Amino acid sequence: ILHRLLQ
Amino acid sequence: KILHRLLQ
Amino acid sequence: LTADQMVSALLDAEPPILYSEYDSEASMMGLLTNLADRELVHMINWAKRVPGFVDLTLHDQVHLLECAWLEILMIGLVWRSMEHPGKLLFAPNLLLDRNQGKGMVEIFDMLLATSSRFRMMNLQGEEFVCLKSIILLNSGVYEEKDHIHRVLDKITDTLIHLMAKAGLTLQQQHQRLAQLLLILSHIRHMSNKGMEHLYSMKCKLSDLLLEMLDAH
Amino acid sequence: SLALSLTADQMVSALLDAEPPILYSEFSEASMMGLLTNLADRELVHMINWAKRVPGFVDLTLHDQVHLLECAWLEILMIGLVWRSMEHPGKLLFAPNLLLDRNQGKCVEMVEIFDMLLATSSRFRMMNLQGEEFVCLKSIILLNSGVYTKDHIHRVLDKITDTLIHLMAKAGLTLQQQHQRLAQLLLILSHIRHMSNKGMEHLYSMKCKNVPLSDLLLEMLDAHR
Ligand SMILES: Cc1ccccc1/N=C(\c1ccc(O)cc1)c1ccc(O)cc1O
Ligand SMILES: Cc1ccccc1/N=C(\c1ccc(O)cc1)c1ccc(O)cc1O
Repeated sequence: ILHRLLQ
Repeated sequence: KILHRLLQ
Repeated sequence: LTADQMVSALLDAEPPILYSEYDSEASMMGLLTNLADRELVHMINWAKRVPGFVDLTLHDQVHLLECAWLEILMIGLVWRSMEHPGKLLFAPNLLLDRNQGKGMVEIFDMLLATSSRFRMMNLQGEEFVCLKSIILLNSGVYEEKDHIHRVLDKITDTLIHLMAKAGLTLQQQHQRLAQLLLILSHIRHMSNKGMEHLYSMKCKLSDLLLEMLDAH
Repeated sequence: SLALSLTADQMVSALLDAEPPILYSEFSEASMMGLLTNLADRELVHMINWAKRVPGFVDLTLHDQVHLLECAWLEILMIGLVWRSMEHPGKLLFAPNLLLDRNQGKCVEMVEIFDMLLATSSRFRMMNLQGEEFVCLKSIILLNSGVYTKDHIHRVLDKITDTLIHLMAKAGLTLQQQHQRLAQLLLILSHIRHMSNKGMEHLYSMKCKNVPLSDLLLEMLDAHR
């Protein structure tokens, strides 16, 4: 999730 | 506690 | 980037104070989890506005946040709790004191102590946003990390630049600097202790928070 | 309080002269942890007497002295390790006769705490950390790690800050280079705190599974629970 939110 | 004795 | 340029960018990047759903141990802790889970979204879009952060890898950004997130929530908590002696303002509508701590009590007192330390020092907002950003960049720094070190040094220049303006002498700037940075050890401690408490709760949570936990 | 009426150079000398000696040791999981526990147990005795020689520490209550040591003991053991491991890149010099690589830590459920330690040592090496700065840092850990869990301690900490700067200005550091290096050194104390916390959990894990712990060593562990 954290990766997608950074993106 | 052992610390008490060691500290004195 | 000038020091004054530094402070403005950080000041303008600040996340909003979020509200709770207030009004047992399960209920209260349930509320803090709800709050933390929504704050995390703002934190993530806040980190992007932190100078240097966007210059890092996507993997590195993930690591830094996975390490520092609770530290950042906690220093946020302590800051907005400054003018509320003996209490913790988790949210404008969630103001709590020591005697509803309920395995929390030890963590509560530590947070309460950190806020007293801040108030004693008369911690300024400009200094706070500096500290918080240092936490994001420092807490997981241990290729080009050292661009992070260049930025860390910039933030340190900003802290000192701030202090010189408040009429602090050269000796007073060095001492205050150390005093602020030393507090970050405690915040590290509270965070670690906090993680442990949360690890006990998992084996009785937000899907994002769980992802943030197993990283530890 | 004599610690406040003390110059930077007199502070440095006082700390340098109080340095505990470097002890010697005596791999499976219990073998390695046996030697470390034994070693740590012996250093604690020297640590306690080192602390009584750290300026300002003697003015504190016995109860307070007990608290600071209980909080900082593993931090202090660890920054000691990291320091003497400097001249040995990729290595951990727990004792002169006990030099370990990361591969040895893998025989214990430990490698994560190894790497962090090795990383800290790389940082010190990269910064060219001096002995005078090391003894300052270590005393800072002693007085700071338990202070918020008391004005005397803050005034002694400030004095040590003055000393760290006085050293940097002596080594020819510019004004900007002085406060930048201070923050760099102090920020590493966050990591040592983290390593200590992660160390503690591993020791509580070891204590519930029964390497046998020293009663003094157990007394230190129970303080963090
Ligand atoms: C108080 C506490 C104890 C243990 C672990 C985290 C803790 N803190 C928390 C926290 C985090 C996650 C939880 O499930 C619940 C709470 C916290 C939440 C929001 C905020 O703005 C500041 C915070 O410190
Ligand atoms: C490496 C490590 C991992 C987990 C916990 C403590 C650890 N360190 C230890 C340690 C301490 C106590 C133990 O029972 C056993 C070991 C250690 C011992 C001596 C020393 O001079 C420095 C040290 O860091």
